Amino acid sequence: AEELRTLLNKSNVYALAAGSLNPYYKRTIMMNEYRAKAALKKNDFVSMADAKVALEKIYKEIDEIINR
Amino acid sequence: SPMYSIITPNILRLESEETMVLEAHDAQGDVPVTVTVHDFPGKKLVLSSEKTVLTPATNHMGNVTFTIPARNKFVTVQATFGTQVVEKVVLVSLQSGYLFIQTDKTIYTPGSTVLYRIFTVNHKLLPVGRTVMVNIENPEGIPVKQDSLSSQNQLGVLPLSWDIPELVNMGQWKIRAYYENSPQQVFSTEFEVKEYVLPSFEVIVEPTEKFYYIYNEKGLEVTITARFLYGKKVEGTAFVIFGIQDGEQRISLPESLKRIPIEDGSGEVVLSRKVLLDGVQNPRAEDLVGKSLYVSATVILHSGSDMVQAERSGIPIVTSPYQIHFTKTPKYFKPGMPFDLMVFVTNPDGSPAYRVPVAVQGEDTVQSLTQGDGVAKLSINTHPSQKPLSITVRTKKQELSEAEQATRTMQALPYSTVGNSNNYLHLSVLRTELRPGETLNVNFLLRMDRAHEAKIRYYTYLIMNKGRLLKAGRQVREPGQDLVVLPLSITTDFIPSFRLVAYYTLIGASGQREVVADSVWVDVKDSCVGSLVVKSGQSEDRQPVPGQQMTLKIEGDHGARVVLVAVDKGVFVLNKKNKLTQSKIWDVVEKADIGCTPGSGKDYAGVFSDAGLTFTSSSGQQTAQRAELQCPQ
Amino acid sequence: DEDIIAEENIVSRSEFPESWLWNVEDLKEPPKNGISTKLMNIFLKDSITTWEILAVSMSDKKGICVADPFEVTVMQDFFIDLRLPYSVVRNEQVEIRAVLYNYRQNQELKVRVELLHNPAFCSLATTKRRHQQTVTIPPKSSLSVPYVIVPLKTGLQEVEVKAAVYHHFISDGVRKSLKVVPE
Amino acid sequence: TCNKFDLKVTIKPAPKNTMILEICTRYRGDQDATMSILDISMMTGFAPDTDDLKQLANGVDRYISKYELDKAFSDRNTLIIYLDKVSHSEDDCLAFKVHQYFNVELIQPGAVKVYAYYNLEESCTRFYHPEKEDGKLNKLCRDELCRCAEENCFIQKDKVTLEERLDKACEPGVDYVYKTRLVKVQLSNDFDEYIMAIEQTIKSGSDEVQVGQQRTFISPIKCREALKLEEKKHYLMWGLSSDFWGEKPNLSYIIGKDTWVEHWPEEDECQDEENQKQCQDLGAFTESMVVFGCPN
Repeated sequence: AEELRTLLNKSNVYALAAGSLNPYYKRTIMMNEYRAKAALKKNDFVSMADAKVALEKIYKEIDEIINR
Repeated sequence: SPMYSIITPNILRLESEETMVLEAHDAQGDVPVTVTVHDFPGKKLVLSSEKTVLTPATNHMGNVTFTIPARNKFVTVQATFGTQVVEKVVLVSLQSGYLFIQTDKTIYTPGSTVLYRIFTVNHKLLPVGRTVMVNIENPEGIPVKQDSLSSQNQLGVLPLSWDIPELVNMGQWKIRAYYENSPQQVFSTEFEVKEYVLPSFEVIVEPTEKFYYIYNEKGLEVTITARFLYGKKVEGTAFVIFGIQDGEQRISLPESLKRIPIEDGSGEVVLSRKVLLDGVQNPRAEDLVGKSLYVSATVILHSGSDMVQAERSGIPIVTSPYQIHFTKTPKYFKPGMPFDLMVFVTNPDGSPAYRVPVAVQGEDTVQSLTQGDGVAKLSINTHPSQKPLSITVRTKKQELSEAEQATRTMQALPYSTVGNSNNYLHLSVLRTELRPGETLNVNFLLRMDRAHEAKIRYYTYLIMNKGRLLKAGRQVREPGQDLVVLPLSITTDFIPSFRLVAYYTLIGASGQREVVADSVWVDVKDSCVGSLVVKSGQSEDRQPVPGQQMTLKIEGDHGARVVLVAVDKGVFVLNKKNKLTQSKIWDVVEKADIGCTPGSGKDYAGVFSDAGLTFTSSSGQQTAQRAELQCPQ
Repeated sequence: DEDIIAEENIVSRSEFPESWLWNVEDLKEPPKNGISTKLMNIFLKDSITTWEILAVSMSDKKGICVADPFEVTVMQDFFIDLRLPYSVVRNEQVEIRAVLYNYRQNQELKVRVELLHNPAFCSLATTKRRHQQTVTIPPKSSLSVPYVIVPLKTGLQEVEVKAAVYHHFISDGVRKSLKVVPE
Repeated sequence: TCNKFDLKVTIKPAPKNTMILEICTRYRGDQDATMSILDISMMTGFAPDTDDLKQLANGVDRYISKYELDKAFSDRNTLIIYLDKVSHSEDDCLAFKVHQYFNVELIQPGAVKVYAYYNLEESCTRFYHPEKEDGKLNKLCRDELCRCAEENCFIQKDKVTLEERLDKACEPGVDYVYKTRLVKVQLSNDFDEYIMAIEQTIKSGSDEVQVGQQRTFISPIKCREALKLEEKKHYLMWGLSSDFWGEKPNLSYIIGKDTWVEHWPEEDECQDEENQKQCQDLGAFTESMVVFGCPN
């Protein structure tokens, strides 16, 4: 959907914060930016939903970690 | 005649609560006791306090816990009952408690940092504030660093470290630690320094039996297991050679060396009976019994990229699958009074064997089955004999053969009575495993002539635990009752084992004062007092990943300080020695018992000393004086 | 290349302790049946192995208690094992193996693996030309990629290989260090 | 050092590409060794002649797990030959052919390693390559120090224009540009040494070298065919600051993967109607660099 492309946007904001944090995080985003980008460029429903969930999730974990 | 009697441990500890057990026998109404511990010899009054009164409401039985501050040192205890004053001289020990040391790993590289903790605790395992010396000895025994640190307000835990210089002696280092006050009592862990790199997988060799039977012609059959430290099964090729050890001498059996593939993480190999004998070739097979075997496996991944060596050692050569042990059975029997044997049946490696029937010589029915802890209890009867008792227990495992059964012999001497009064006491309890929370029936059996049995209206029982007096009470008894039963409740306070010793006293023979006593050692199922689980707190889900956050759940005792550490399981492929374990602890704790005999003694005075107690009376009956710091041997 | 992860984007794994989590927690946690329960948030080290966690408690009421180990296995469908030796001799040419593991159940992998450039080493990687093979790896199976190199200067010198798989957006890289020691 | 096992590895072509990989590791002891092994690795792109594997596979004191013998070209870049025993008298020898399927330029030397199973320490590693000496790549070692010399060499010998020159010569790394004379030439086993006088200092970075001072440039002997530098002629070159060898001002220079080579015709040579174009480009390069400097 579009709702994904919206999330992608936040990726730069999140990766910026995720630099205090284990390499894992700033690396999950990478992994899922390439996925988002390339799925949005095929309109595959499965690959986009997949990625939409991956972002939502990793951002949330990043949220939680940062709040503490 | 009132008799006043005074009981305390054989050995008294400094800066810790000991208990004195005060008694008034054949006495009327209130009696005031003032108890006192002075230096030896002379007068200093290392502790005056502690005063109490015995009442017919408490049948004249009393505590009073005292604390002694703080060549071999001795104190003089001295309790005054009214005017009559009883005094005994007890041995003292500067040993504050225990030390346990933890190293983050078992093995280290030059130029890394050894992380180690030191736990400071008293003789009852609780944390303590003290001053300790620590020493890192090199492998040739040279102290090469020492910190003198105090664990006051440290809450039992002393974190330390030491960086190994890049330039240093390879081999087994030691960390030796002792209390400032008890420099003779030292504590040690080891750790290997070595040049190495963590392998990527582990290799496991187990014989299909934890021993070799010298007439089993199939030989010694082995399985070799390989598997990357992350789960997945290993594909490769493996070299396994055997060898014989006796006792620190090893002899390889080159003719035994085999190369076998490892497929789906497994290969198989055998040391034919043939090659073993042709290999050592001592005149006869039976020569090898008592010697041990080893399998040495070396596994090469197919890439050639990684390789790993590994060993199972000390597989005993045996004529029998078992061994019998009277180390838990008292060596003194009471003529005319049943003699209980705790037969301890182990496997060849050392583990307890379970469900193993054992019987005495002939027997000829009898028989009883070994329990979980590898203990079964046979009871035979004794006569009016004073000659030594020589019992022999053979295992009666079906499916075996007279050849293969184990055997063993032991001997008890009779308990000597006061001028041959043929008065005795016999404690029996049920042999089954004991957990805290359960309750234990302690059978009090009494032997004496009906002409005098009625004078015995009570027994006194003292529970010994970790070398301190833990509980003492009175077990009543109505004339005619030969057997009475005190239902003892087992709490965590009892771990990891306790001795129960009990005594009745009367005037008898010719208006003669007689103390008659027995004792018995009972094993509690070893475990933590509190608890400590470390589980995943990541409710649900699947594997975690490099770098990821992970949640841990810690379940343990309130307000307890917990210290962690995490180790690459590859470290353990290289060295699995010298790891810290609740078991290694309790074992330390048992090896510090002031009690020496599994129960009973040569006479009343023995029963006490052997169990770790001292006994003293206004009449003069009492234990010998213990002046030795350890048990005899 | 077409449809893979760009080398510059791959942040290598680097933190491979033999031990860690050398921490200290009190259990003041409002108890609940003489049983207190803490939760603890740790960040796993990039090693792909099985951590064995050991806890030891100390209560002035209950004494000392050593727990049973708690194992934790840390894994990835796809990853590099960069098997270096403990040490090497300055100016001696040695080979190292970069072992590639593909753990997907039935789903091979087209992977490009690269030995990064170090001026502290001499390899077919120079400041302008890369050293990438492109290999295909069967499912549940591993691949060994050798690398000849020569240490130039002594000290604690570091080797790095990365790798990504095509069409999939999996990626991984390892940066271990070893000891260069004089002739 | 190969203390316990004498090892000789030989790569010669065959009688797609394919060649003969041979060897022989003698045991330096008084008797024969325990089952021993070779961790064999391949020049990039080669895979064993599966057939030649089985001739090895059934042999006496020879085995390759039916695991490896079976992988084939596919992706079998490792394989282990289990030689039951070993010699100390002469040398257990064996060989086999490799076909580097999928020809691809700039290959890697194979590293054959042998050890007695029970001891990874007492082992060894010898390399090989179709065109390299005993498998060692090309390095330049002057005493305790060293560097890499297995790249390509001097800058590329598609046109060679004038906009193109003013570019490169103003990228960051570039720390000098000189017009020079090749004074003396000293050659030796490892590194040649072209001592050159600096005739005019076009750009000037860290080196505080004047015009005429004379500095010293080095090069691996495997870099002479393609350099053909000639005493007494003139030259314009430039290099990176990362090509400085030594400590002032007895740093020599390195002709390297990013060092520029160009022959500056004499002053009266600028006349040939085939020379002029290079004689005007360069003057129209000298003139820009000296006036304007570099953009950034």
